[PDB]
Amino acid sequence: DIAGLTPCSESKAYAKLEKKELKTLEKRLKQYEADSAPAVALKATMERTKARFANYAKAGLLCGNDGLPHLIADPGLALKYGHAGEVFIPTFGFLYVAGYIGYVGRQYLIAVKGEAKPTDKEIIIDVPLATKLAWQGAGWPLAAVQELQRGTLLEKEENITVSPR
Amino acid sequence: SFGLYIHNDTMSALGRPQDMFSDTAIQLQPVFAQWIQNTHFLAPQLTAPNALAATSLTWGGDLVAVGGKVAMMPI
Amino acid sequence: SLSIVIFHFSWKMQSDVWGTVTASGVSHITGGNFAQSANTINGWLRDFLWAQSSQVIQSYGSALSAYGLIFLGAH
Amino acid sequence: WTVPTLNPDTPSPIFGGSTGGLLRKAQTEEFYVITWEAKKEQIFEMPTGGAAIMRQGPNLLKFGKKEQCLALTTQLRNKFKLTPCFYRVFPDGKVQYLHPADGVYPEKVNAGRVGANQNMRRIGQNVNPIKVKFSGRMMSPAEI
Amino acid sequence: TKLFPKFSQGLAQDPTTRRIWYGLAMAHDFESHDGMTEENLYQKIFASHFGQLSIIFLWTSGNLFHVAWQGNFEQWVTDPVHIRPIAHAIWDPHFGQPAVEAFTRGGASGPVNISTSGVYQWWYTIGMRTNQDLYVGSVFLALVSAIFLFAGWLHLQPNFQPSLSWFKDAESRLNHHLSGLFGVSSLAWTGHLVHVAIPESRGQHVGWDNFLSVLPHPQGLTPFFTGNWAAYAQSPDTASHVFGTAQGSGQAILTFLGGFHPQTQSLWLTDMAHHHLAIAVIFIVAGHMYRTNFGIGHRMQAILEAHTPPSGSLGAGHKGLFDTVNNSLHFQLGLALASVGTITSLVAQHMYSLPPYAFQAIDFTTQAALYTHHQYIAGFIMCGAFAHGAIFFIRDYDPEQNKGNVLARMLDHKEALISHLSWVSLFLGFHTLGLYVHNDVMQAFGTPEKQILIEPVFAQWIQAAHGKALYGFDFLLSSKTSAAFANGQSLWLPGWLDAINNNQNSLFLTIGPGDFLVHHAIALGLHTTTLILVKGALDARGSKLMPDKKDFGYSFPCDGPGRGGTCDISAYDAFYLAVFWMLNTIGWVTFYWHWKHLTLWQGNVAQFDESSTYLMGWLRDYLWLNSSQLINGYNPFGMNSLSVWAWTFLFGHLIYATGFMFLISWRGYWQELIETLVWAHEKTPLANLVYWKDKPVALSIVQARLVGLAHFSVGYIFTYAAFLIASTSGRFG
Amino acid sequence: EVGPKRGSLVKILRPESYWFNQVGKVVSVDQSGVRYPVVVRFENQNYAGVTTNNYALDEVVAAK
Amino acid sequence: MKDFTTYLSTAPVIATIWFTFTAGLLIEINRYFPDPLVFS
Amino acid sequence: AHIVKIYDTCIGCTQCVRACPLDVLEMVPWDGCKASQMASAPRTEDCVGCKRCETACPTDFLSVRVYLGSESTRSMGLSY
Ligand code: CLA
Ligand code: CLA
Ligand code: CLA
Ligand code: CLA
Ligand code: CLA
Ligand code: CLA
Ligand code: CLA
Ligand SMILES: CC1=C(/C=C/C(C)=C/C=C/C(C)=C/C=C/C=C(C)/C=C/C=C(C)/C=C/C2=C(C)CCCC2(C)C)C(C)(C)CCC1
Ligand code: SF4
Ligand code: SF4
Repeated sequence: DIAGLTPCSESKAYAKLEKKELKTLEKRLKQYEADSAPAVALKATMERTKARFANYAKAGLLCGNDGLPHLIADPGLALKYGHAGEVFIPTFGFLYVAGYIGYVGRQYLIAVKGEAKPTDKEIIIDVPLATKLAWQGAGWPLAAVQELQRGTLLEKEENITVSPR
Repeated sequence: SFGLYIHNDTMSALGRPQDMFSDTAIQLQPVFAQWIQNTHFLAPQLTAPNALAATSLTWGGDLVAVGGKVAMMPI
Repeated sequence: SLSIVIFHFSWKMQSDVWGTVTASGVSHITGGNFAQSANTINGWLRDFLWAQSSQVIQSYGSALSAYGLIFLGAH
Repeated sequence: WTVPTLNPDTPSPIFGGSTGGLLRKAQTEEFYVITWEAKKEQIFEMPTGGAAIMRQGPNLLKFGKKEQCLALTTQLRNKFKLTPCFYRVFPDGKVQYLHPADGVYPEKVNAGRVGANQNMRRIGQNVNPIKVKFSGRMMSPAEI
Repeated sequence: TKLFPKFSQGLAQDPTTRRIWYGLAMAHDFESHDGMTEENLYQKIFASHFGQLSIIFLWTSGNLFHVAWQGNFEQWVTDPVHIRPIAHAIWDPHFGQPAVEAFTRGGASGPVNISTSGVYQWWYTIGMRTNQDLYVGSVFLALVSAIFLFAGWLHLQPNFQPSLSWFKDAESRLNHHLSGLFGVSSLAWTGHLVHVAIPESRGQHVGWDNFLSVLPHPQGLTPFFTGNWAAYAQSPDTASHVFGTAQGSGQAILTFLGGFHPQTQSLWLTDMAHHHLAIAVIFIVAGHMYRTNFGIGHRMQAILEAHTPPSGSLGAGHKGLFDTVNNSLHFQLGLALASVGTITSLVAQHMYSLPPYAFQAIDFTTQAALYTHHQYIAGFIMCGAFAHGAIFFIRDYDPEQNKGNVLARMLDHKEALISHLSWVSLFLGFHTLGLYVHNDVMQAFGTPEKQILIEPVFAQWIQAAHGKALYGFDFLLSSKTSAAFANGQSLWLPGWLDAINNNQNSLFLTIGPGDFLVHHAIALGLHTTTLILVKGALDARGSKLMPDKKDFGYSFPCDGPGRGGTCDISAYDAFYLAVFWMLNTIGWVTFYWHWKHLTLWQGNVAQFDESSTYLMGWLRDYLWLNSSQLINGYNPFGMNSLSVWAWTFLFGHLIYATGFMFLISWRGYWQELIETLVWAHEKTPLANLVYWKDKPVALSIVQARLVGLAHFSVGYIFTYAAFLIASTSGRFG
Repeated sequence: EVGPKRGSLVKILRPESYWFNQVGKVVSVDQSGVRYPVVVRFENQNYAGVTTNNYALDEVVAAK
Repeated sequence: MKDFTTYLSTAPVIATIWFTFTAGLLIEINRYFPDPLVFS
Repeated sequence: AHIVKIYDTCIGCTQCVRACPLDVLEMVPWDGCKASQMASAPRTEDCVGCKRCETACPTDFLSVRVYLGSESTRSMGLSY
């Protein structure tokens, strides 16, 4: 398979790893009674463990010789072989949220610079104003492009202080 | 104080353990602290007649074991 | 200063006080190795730091694994 | 105004002494003498540590460096409203009056003073170091 | 006033212990000396370079002499696999009898040190076979050392001092150095390989006494003058050749086998002869490029003036840079250090993976020491390159003479450069550290399957392109139906493909998620070190905080507590900060190299593949596990030959920690303390009869930074050297 | 008469000034012929904590 | 009340509330969707 | 000795002179500023280089500048 890896569903090491993890919990479960709270907690952990190994194999992760899932980061390989949900799709999930936070903060900063005392709005947050901007940040990718195309995203060099050179 | 350790590290590295400051070599016994321990271990006999035992087992005497482990013993 | 004080206390108690008591006698946690090893810097690095750090660096996967994480976090 | 003359006979403030005073530098290189007139007996702090009592009238103290004399001058001027002066005394007996240089303290502009080390330009108008390279020693562009 | 130093009258009149310290520190900063002129500066540098050359050759003479006198080179050549090379003999009256016995090893009569420098493998590969060879070489290099020392004296004499214009003839020097110093030297080394080294590797002795009657090839120069150059590639050494003997030997002198010698597991001597012959031709031709007294060639100034993009994207382009570079010794030294610094790293990266010397690969300690040795030297050299780049901007740069060219335009967007370097460093730091910490938590909770393991597909793809069939990409040299595979299938691909698909050597080692994480750690180190060094250079002349910084020079304490406080504001201090990061970066690089080879050498690469994805794995399995033999070099029960490394290991920790004193506690505290000692001495009877000539003072602010860094750096290096050697040789010694 | 009007906005052109390329408000303009008659006040303090400085006539240009 | 709600709008208090909310959201997602390593 | 220079941006506020712990500076008549006085540095042989004067200067950039130079007993602040 990709880069000599093998699917985790077909990996002997992957299957062996699950047995060891469950075996460790089973050993601890012997010293407790069937209905006792420690027994219930240990079995709940065992159910989660079995579900975890079942889900990762179902998702089609590739496993190395160690039996551990390995992620695929090249967009071409990820999209060609159905690994887009490992790095590629998460990539755009992050950039949407990260830009959301950045864009909302930038809007608040610009909004309060027109006030009488801008610095007072940075240590005592204008929560009504902050809340309104938070909800409107869901469309930042559209808003950001329009500023880029309108020439208003960036400031002109003549207004930026620099040191002597 | 720290120089004595450096002396000991160097002698040990050079294979001259007989030249080290140690119990089996040049000795540096804390005789004053040893004397104080003996006095406190013998206090019940003479200088604390109404005390059954010494204040602490670190002075000397017999160890106390609880649950198969040492609670305290002479140091 | 206080780092050495507590290292002194930790090694001395393990070596010469704490231990298990059986018919054969008292077996201390580190087997009384303070007297002959604690007089060199290499003794402290080897017999105290390197040897006794085995527990913390091997705690991953156990209930003590939180101390392994904090050990690295504190470094 | 004229330069005062030091009077070595002047009594010194009541003080039991300390380990913070003069060293061998005073015997071989130079030391400093500060004198002032006190309106009343009063306790002040020695720059070398401890409390001393200034005698009513003339007072005289000796110090190891110029900053010590001026440190006591600042205390006396601001906390007691006095007007001290001090000298530099060389081992061979020569005395050099120092402060106030012309009888008027420097913070007050006085006529007859000639400007020194005054550049008729801004800092930003100094030349680049490459222009003073190989001038005979290490020198900044601010030295021209 | 005091005589010393003669070059600084300001220092000579300093009445404190400052003067002796600064007399030493400023001794080689010629530009700052009293009465220095530009022409005298160049002549002083020229003489100093002769001094360096004689020292280097004397140092090489000493190594040859001691191996011949006290080594076991003759015994080593009979069985290089099972004999440890001897560096020199030990004579230490402080040793006890057990130490005398412990260090008596390698067949020598008395105590000796084992060589880790690899000179045995190098000298053996080039034809040296007996102690007489080493002795003669030693005497020859001592003579060459004396000649260079004399030449340095000679060119200081009135009739032998070159003029300033001689030193500024760039075109002539480049021609001679490219064709003569690089080309002819490479051609001469080819002659040695063809006439001596290659015959010696085939069991034939060729020396000064008979080299004029021994044909390097059965057909002597007939193929060379008739164009039948393929006659020299016929009958190469067979796969069964025994190095140093005539068994299985060939007759070729110039080949392109392109792999490793099966026995020595190093490069073929006939490939190394053809390499230098081709390099010699390239460099000889390259040295006929620039104009001299013969009316042909290029003028370097003309080339630079011409390369200006028409669109104006680089402004004036390279106009004025000939004078800028030619008139600045610091611009030249910055370029030289950057070029040599990168070349040193290339030497490290290529020598371990393509071992040129016979039986180098199997000497694990030598392999580790050489890679670590040259990578640390590269790291220091790179810091110097940027240091002298910052010195250039202050002392030598002229804004008026560089108006609008590429150099002046770098200063115009320095904020853009620094802020983007800052972004890259932040991104790498947050996410590389984050992934390691995520994997440590997954390991701690007993769920290694939940850790984030990103396959290095981009690097594995490059390895496949080179012919590594493990990953299954199968293109270029990994695809048997590609034109690249077919075209080279008769020249070098068979040897190369055999070597690259053997997982028992260091040629393109297999890589995985553990290699992915550490490579991004290295990128973090390179970018952060560059950020500090670049910021230091570009702000060297001034900042918003200190607009007139260039008026204060390269190195100065600070600008005082005003304007918020200005500690470590000088460009010199930026370099001081950068060295810590250079040491950290090289430390990460060498830890990576060492651990990956230790597990390969032990036949268990899985330990690295599984432990390197989280940081407790590095702490537990690399450092803690491999310290056991080192720290037992001596103990209450005895000592062994690793006691010297055990002692040096702690020696390194001690110096390292002493450096923390100078870095953390600063001057004012100490100056007050020394004053009480001054008072005490003058008041003590029988001791105040003695007195100092230099008034004691605490070290200066700048001096503390340098001394503290020196202790930090020396302890850093010694600690690792002891660990590297002891953990490797103890395992494989 | 000389210099910008009081209360107007100006842009600083002195390269070594903390407020280079920034905008301040004119406080007063000395008419006595001093070297730096224009007094400017700024919203943001410099590293020393100062918010007012003196400039020459050619070191200030009307904002916008 | 105006002043008290002004106090609750200071940076440390807002940071406490916002990070308590953000942490709660991330913890509760992992409670109902345990051991997420990839997107499916 | 250290090098102290006064530049023509001085406003004659006298704060550098008041802050000097060594009495290196003084005020002299001038006509280039409204205060009609400029700072002067007549006695630089006594400057220790503390830079308290620079801390006290209100102008931007500074009007009084100290460049640390050769070290003597006076400039080093030694009392021995
Ligand atoms: C960060 C740099 C980087 C690197 C080193 C690679 C490397 C690779 N990519 Mg990837 N790729 C990247 C970024 C990168 N990619 C990005 C940012 C994108 C999104 C725009 C893609 C989109 C992409 C696609 C769509 C494909 C690859 C493919 C490949 C592999 C073979 C093609 C090749 O020669 O690529 C070398 C890379 C470069 C010279 C840089 C530009 C690469 C472009 C964007 C893709 C070229 C595709 C190529 C023409 C396909 C040929 C046919 C294929 C069957 C071999 C190779 C391992 C191919 C593959 O093997 O898919 C399974 C493939 O089909 N990549
Ligand atoms: C409005 C918030 C905001 C925005 C939009 C940006 C944007 C940027 N920053 Mg900056 N930054 C911010 C806040 C912000 N920053 C803060 C608070 C700090 C102090 C910790 C920094 C410290 C900082 C550094 C040190 C660097 C940047 C850099 C950058 C650039 C690259 C992105 C990056 O590296 O981010 C990294 C982001 C951080 C290090 C801090 C982010 C902290 C949070 C998430 C920001 C929002 C908090 C705020 C209170 C929200 C208000 C909401 C409102 C409704 C009340 C980019 C221009 C880099 C640069 O110059 O690249 C060229 C760079 O080197 N920033
Ligand atoms: C053919 C004539 C010639 C030759 C042979 C040289 C030779 C030299 N000149 Mg030059 N020079 C010449 C003409 C020549 N010059 C002319 C005409 C002028 C006037 C225009 C000058 C002006 C001049 C100056 C002003 C200076 C020199 C200097 C030098 C020395 C440089 C330092 C050194 O040792 O580098 C050694 C370099 C090499 C061996 C070349 C290879 C470098 C690579 C990168 C190393 C790696 C190769 C290989 C892998 C190494 C294997 C190692 C082994 C352990 C396995 C060198 C001896 C400098 C010096 O030191 O003077 C005392 C110096 O300051 N020259
Ligand atoms: C600089 C290196 C060098 C030197 C000094 C020598 C020297 C020698 N070689 Mg060797 N050789 C070398 C490189 C060298 N070789 C290389 C690179 C190869 C591989 C191609 C060989 C292959 C080789 C063979 C196969 C043979 C020799 C032979 C000889 C010997 C007789 C040559 C003769 O009769 O020439 C007479 C030829 C001429 C007078 C004309 C020479 C014309 C060329 C173009 C001169 C170029 C000079 C050059 C630019 C300057 C270099 C530096 C200078 C100080 C030498 C002689 C001792 C022969 C011998 O008998 O060895 C025992 C012999 O059979 N050599
Ligand atoms: C070809 C190489 C080269 C050359 C010719 C120069 C030349 C110069 N450099 Mg540069 N430099 C270089 C490489 C070079 N450098 C490198 C590699 C670095 C990075 C490390 C630097 C970093 C650097 C800085 C930061 C500075 C210079 C400066 C200078 C100048 C003065 C040097 C001086 O007086 O030193 C005097 C040297 C000493 C007093 C000895 C220093 C000893 C060090 C700290 C190591 C000590 C090791 C210790 C003794 C080991 C003990 C071991 C134990 C077991 C016993 C001079 C023009 C200075 C300058 O002002 O330039 C204008 C300056 O500030 N250089
Ligand atoms: C292990 C020690 C260490 C660490 C972690 C750092 C980290 C950093 N250094 Mg520093 N540095 C160190 C030692 C260290 N340095 C030493 C010994 C020196 C020599 C004096 C320097 C000298 C130095 C210089 C000169 C520079 C740096 C720079 C940097 C940054 C590099 C980019 C980066 O990693 O961004 C990512 C950031 C990090 C990895 C930092 C840790 C972030 C943590 C994990 C956040 C955790 C938050 C979490 C919610 C917990 C908060 C708890 C709290 C509220 C109680 C970063 C902030 C450069 C810089 O600023 O670049 C922009 C820079 O110029 N360092
Ligand atoms: C568990 C998941 C996780 C976590 C906790 C983090 C955490 C972090 N990431 Mg990371 N990241 C992740 C996953 C994660 N990342 C993944 C899966 C990817 C894809 C490979 C990335 C890619 C990524 C990038 C590219 C960057 C980070 C950055 C950051 C740091 C600052 C974020 C910030 O302040 O945003 C608040 C936002 C701001 C302060 C300003 C905006 C910053 C964003 C990143 C710009 C996005 C631009 C967007 C693509 C639009 C382009 C312009 C156009 C529309 C006009 C922070 C420590 C930033 C960093 O390290 O900066 C030094 C950064 O630049 N991350
Ligand atoms: C600051 C400064 C300075 C300094 C600088 C420095 C220090 C730098 C460095 C730099 C560096 C350090 C750089 C480097 C670079 C590199 C590169 C650029 C590379 C490239 C490469 C390539 C291109 C390759 C290719 C290839 C491959 C990859 C494979 C196959 C083959 C071939 C060849 C094709 C100076 C003095 C100037 C002065 C001014 C200022
Ligand atoms: S540096 Fe200090 S001593 Fe010198 S003039 Fe300024 S305030 Fe006075
Ligand atoms: S503090 Fe500055 S502006 Fe004021 S008198 Fe001194 S130099 Fe002039």
